[PDB]
Amino acid sequence: ACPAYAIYVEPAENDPENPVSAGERYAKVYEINMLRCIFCGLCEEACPTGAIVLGYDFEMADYEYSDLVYGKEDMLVDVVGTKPQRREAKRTGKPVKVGYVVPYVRPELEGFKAPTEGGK
Amino acid sequence: REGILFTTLEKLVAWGRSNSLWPATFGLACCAIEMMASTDARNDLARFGSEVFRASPRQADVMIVAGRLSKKMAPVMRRVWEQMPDPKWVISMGACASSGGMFNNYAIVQNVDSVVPVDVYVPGCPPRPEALIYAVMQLQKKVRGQAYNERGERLPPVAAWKRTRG
Amino acid sequence: QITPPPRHLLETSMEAVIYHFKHYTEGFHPPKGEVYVPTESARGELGYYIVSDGGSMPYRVKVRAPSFVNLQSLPYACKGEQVPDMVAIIASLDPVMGDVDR
Amino acid sequence: MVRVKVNDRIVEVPPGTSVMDAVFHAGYDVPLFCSEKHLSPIGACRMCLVRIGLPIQWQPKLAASCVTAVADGMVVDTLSDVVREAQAGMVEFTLLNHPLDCPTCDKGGACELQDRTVEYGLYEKYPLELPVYTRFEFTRRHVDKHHPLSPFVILDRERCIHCKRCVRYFEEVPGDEVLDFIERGVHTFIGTMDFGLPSGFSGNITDICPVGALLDLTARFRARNWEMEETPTTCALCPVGCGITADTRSGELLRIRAREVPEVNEIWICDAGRFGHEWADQNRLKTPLVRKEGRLVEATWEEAFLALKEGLKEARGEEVGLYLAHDATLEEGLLASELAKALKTPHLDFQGRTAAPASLFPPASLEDLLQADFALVLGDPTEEAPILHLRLSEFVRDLKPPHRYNHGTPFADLQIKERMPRRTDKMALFAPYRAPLMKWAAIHEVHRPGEEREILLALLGDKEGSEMVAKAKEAWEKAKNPVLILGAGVLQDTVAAERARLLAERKGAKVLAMTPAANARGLEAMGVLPGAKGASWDEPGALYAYYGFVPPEEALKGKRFVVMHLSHLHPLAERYAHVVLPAPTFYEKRGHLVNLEGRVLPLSPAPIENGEAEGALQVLALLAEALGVRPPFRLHLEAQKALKARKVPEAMGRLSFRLKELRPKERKGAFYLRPTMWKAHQAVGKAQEAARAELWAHPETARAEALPEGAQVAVETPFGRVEARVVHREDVPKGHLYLSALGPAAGLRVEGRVLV
Amino acid sequence: ASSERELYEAWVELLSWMREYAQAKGVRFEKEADFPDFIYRMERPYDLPTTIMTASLSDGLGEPFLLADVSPRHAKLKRIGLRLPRAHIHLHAHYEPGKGLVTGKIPLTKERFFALADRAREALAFA
Amino acid sequence: MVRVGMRAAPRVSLEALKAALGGLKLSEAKVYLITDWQDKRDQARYALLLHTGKKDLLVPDAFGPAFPGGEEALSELVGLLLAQGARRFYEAVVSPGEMTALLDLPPEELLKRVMAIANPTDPGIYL
Amino acid sequence: MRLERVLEEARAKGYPIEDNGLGNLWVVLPRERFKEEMAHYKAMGFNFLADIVGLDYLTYPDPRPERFAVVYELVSLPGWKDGDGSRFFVRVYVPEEDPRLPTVTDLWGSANFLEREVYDLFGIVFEGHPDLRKILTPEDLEGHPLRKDYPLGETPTLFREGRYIIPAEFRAALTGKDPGLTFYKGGSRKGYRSLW
Ligand code: SF4
Ligand code: SF4
Ligand code: SF4
Ligand code: SF4
Ligand code: SF4
Ligand code: FES
Repeated sequence: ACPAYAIYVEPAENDPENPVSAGERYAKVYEINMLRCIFCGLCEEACPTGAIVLGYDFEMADYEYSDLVYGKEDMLVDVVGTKPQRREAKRTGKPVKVGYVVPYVRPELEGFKAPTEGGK
Repeated sequence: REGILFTTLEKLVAWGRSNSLWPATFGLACCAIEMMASTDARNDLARFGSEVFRASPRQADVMIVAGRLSKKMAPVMRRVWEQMPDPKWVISMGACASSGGMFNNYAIVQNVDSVVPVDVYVPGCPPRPEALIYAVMQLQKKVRGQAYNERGERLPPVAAWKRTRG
Repeated sequence: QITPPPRHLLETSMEAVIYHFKHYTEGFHPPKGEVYVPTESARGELGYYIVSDGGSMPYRVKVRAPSFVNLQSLPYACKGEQVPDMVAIIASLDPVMGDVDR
Repeated sequence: MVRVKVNDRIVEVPPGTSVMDAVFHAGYDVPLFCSEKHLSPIGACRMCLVRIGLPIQWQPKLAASCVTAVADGMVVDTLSDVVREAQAGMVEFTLLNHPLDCPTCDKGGACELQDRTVEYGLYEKYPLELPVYTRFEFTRRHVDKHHPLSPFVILDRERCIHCKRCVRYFEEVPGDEVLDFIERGVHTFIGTMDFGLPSGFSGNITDICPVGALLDLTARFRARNWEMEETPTTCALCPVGCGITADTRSGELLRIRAREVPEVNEIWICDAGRFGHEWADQNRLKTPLVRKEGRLVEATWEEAFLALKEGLKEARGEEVGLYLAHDATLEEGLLASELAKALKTPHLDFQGRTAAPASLFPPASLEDLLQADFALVLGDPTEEAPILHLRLSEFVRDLKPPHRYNHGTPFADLQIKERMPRRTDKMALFAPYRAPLMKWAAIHEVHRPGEEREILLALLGDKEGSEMVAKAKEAWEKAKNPVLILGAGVLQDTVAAERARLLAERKGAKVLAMTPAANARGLEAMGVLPGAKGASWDEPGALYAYYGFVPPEEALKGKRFVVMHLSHLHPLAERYAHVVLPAPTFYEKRGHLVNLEGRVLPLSPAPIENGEAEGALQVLALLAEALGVRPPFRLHLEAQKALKARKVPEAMGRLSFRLKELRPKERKGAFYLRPTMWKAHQAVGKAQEAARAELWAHPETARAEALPEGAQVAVETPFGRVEARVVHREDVPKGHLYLSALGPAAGLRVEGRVLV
Repeated sequence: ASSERELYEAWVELLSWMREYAQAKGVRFEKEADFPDFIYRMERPYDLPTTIMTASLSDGLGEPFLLADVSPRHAKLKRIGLRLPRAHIHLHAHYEPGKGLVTGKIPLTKERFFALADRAREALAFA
Repeated sequence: MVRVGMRAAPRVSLEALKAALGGLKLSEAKVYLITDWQDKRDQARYALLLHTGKKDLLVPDAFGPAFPGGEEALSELVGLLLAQGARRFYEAVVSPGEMTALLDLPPEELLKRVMAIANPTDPGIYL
Repeated sequence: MRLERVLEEARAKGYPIEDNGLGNLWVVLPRERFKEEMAHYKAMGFNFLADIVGLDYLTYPDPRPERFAVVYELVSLPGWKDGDGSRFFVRVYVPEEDPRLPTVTDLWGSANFLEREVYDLFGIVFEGHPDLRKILTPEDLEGHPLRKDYPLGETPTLFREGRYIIPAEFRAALTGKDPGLTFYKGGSRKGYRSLW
């Protein structure tokens, strides 16, 4: 359903002993070219498990084309920040600071870490 | 002479070129309005040093490719890029410029790095104005010589120094 | 056929999965025919001449670009006006070249 | 012809036409689960229901248009509101118990159920009233999931909608009843006690199952059907060259499937052709190597051609060998022949060349086979020309070619009833063992190697054979238009092929020559055969040689320069070859080939990662320039022109060419090289143990030679050293050991010895 | 009512029982099928303790000899069902409070399940 | 349209291209440097399609640093085209599976495809 | 109102009238009668020329008379001197190897740019044009983009390690002639229309 064709999915079979997905199938390779991505929302609208869902960060400018293909482990909910942000946190020793604030995060973003209305 | 040959002097001139980025307006497409909104009275690219806006190419260093670079505009932009002073930087704004965007066809250059040396790439459609400020900050610390890629490499201050232009 | 299934019953019905999958991969196939509807844009009369061939993708989509036909009035309008006024007389027309070149 | 009306249209149609087929022929449509092309229709899915008027006199209840014949001037209504109501109802019944696995279903978009459902379901019931998809709110059917029935096939018993396609196929098309239901009612599920899937045509059900129950295990979890890059081409493993479709994505070969071309194969592929693709993309040579310091090192093309120039600077035209591979396109053979005209050398040949050329005989059309009277077979089609078996399943059941409608192959051919009897009298088979086809050919005598020629003599009538041979003689006489089918033993045994030619001329009858090489008849037609000296593809005669395969190890020894054009690297090459270069597989080449029926079939290139390879065309163009002789071919277009000039017809066009010359060679008979469907180089992944080598012996011969029922015995042949699992078999004659020849060395008899 | 929970809870226990048998006799146990209303829940809540709906005890050849299923979170007439393949043997277990898990009116004891599975191992499995 | 050179032979293809080129005036000719993998020019391979308008010239994937010493040949090549008056340089990006078959298509299909898909390129990136 | 009079004028002239149940009218004129008829159409008061849309019917599943079809859109402004509001279309087929059509420049100057676009997008040369200069596509571009035999010119999308996509071999959606991934397309996916 990607009208820009920026999503590539190499699949694989869950390992029952240490499964990764909820069914019998998971995404071994999930790479998205942010330079191709036009930010439609059709990926979210088609995802039947709510796995791929658009986030909020916009501070994603980087210098090299081949570095702007964000990978799975660069978009998992576990992570805090964008690629240049993480790289600056490494080469700087300074933690990640997000440059946005939102009134709240949607339910579809369960787990998505963000500044929420000032409760913290 | 190229802003080099003293450890303090190159830091100084790099500082100056970094914060004194004088944009050269090259609006192409719908990226252009979200570019201008980075100057409206909610969010202005008018603080870092980019208040004034010399449309002339003979007087501005940053060329913001804001929109799809159609092919009939490519050679013209070519000379426009060569009609910039040598201390010049080239940012590729939007998906259509950085990548082919969704317009994967006969009409559009699928990456503007083909014709012009790109300094900074910025995804988005349209890139939020604050993302454009983030891109110029990226370029800022690049021309200061404070920028590293995913492979660990420091990037040169001024892209378009490394091309045998002709 | 026209609207994808509601997101909540994806875990209840097979038919839900079938329609969701097909619609988001193939889409739907409208009948063979040509169509047009006009609207008023901030730049005048607009419309789409859409030719559908019974496939999941339209056969052709032509846009009646209001600024495209509207621009023909520039040599006439700015004829005899001043050189500076050639700018306002363009701005008075409100052109959007994403519309014109198209 | 008979008049039919579909809802607004009038169609002329031959009588035996199914109502469903005539409906499609009028351009209309109807869901379809029960019936299938070339399969015996039975109203089971009850999906094909239409309205029929037979005067306006509508039938009392809806007639099954898939299995209801047509009458002259019959009215058919497929658009009545009641019709679509019933079709949607049947679709809902069918979808009732599916497991909700579409997202993880590797059949993806190509699920007939999905498309017919999205077509006919949910009739607009009579506003913006809230629609409900499903009414059944109970618990669905759950059974065992993703059960591998075989190293090639996966079975998900839940998704099955209990059609009959797989069991009907297995009963009708191969004649191997290795799959059927277990229980009845709603609890019905598929099972077997024959687990290995013995039939060598098992894989085709993989395509037929309109659901994702039966899938191709080797392509499991690689991509969705629409994501795969589809390139239709032809499989050049064996000379029947079925039409195939190669699915590749991201530079590696994902899955191979059958492509319909009723001229040769209808919708079928053998298990070896369809599942034997793992070796294409797994490990292959991507850099040209050079032997410089007693070892092989990756080299530039410039340095490779420089070494070629220098090693062949004083290379004389009577010592250069030109030896091509058995899957060589017409273009390559034509270039090599033209070059040997220029480069005067008596020894050129190709890998699967027969001592007796197959070009001797008139090609037989398989549809002419269906119209044929009798089939006199010597050799085992299942191994030599596999899909013939399936074509034979059409022949022996008295089936005959359908009428060709506007939509091609008919959906429901009434000519095919279920559980059709297979005749024992319509063909006569003679094989060195009890051939699996001996089920349907009662006339059978198990002979031994080097006995064929005598059977052919006896059938000719000059001497008296066994009872079976005299019966085959008689039936051949009574046959008005029989077809003669020759195996690999005869085609490599000069005199037997001569006698077969005599029989098939004296009685007007076509011939099917099961060449061990695929494009052999094209190379012969394009002129690839040795001359006076005669160093053939197995003979170590030449002093400089070009090799496109693995020759006998003794063939290399003695030569001054040897150049091999391979795709993978063989130890025979890193120890005997001077220059090795990458060669693309048949999957990734482009050209035409010649079937064993004279029909040329295209190879389109596959988008597989071949590396830095260059086609054998370019290799020979590069090799002749080092010799002074300017090659005439480098590109494909000039090859097409020179082909058409050489009088080879268009694709699918049959090429008429006969040949009169025999080059016989003694056969040192101690071991037999059994013709094998599986090819040696396919032993990768799931074909590792399936395409294993075998050594078959009579139990008495086993006990005498001390060969246990399960030992992995290594054996030495001029063709290399191969170890093989041992099989005891009661039909192999005493004193003989049938070694499974997993290469295109079929039908050959060679010496050898058993290592410990 | 809410007994569903304990049912699913007891369902887990059944699976527990199953696993024990597999570990004793050295037979492969395989997680056959998980809950759809748990895979396809995107933002929706999921209250069930486990994600697994159908499982089986398979022989060496992969053909199961004992199959077990439980009704989903949203289906009507919630139950647990048991089946012997090839044997036309079907059981309908409920859970009655206070008494326990019942085959009709007969409580389902762990040892009963063990005897059924052992009979299955001896009889149906090919290898 | 002619085809000169061979795959992966930068020097042979280059010298043959010098000889066959001669004093051809390229004032309105078009040069298409077809390659794969838009970004990574560090290991890129390049083929050339020269459309003069009156006759065309093909050189397969034999230029670029992906071949040993291919960049020096490509440098001489672009300098040569620039000397003869070329102004319009183009790069077409095709899939590796395309590049090889593309040189076997009829002149009309190959030439139409390439002229349709071309991206204007700054020749400076190849010097 | 003048539309009804166009109907009563043309129907007697043997011009077929194509209509879908949506409220849009097509009047097919042959090549010759086209020019004088539409001169009369302006004389009938058809001030406003909205669209000139070019069509390539090559890849249409059912065949058509000719490959190219050019459609003009004639309207009458409701708020001017005599405002009816009649808007309708005139279709004229144009041969593949004879892309001739006289211009309506003499009647409307609006077709100045519009027709040029069709000469850009299609091989149609409009006779009687003031200046047929290529409008949209680059000057050095060879051919006419919108005709189906002209490639769209797609370029693959790129990823990390050799993994790519060629969209035209990637697209799952089916056009009219693509039978689909099953043996065929029937039912809803051979055309679907709800009944209000
Ligand atoms: S928003 Fe989603 S569907 Fe759209 S371009 Fe991005 S990844 Fe593709
Ligand atoms: S990236 Fe989006 S906003 Fe920018 S030019 Fe392209 S379509 Fe317009
Ligand atoms: S397994 Fe597939 S082909 Fe066989 S009966 Fe079931 S649905 Fe039909
Ligand atoms: S077999 Fe068909 S209906 Fe069933 S899960 Fe697969 S695609 Fe869906
Ligand atoms: S029968 Fe022969 S040509 Fe057909 S798929 Fe098998 S090996 Fe290939
Ligand atoms: S019942 Fe299966 S189609 Fe006739």
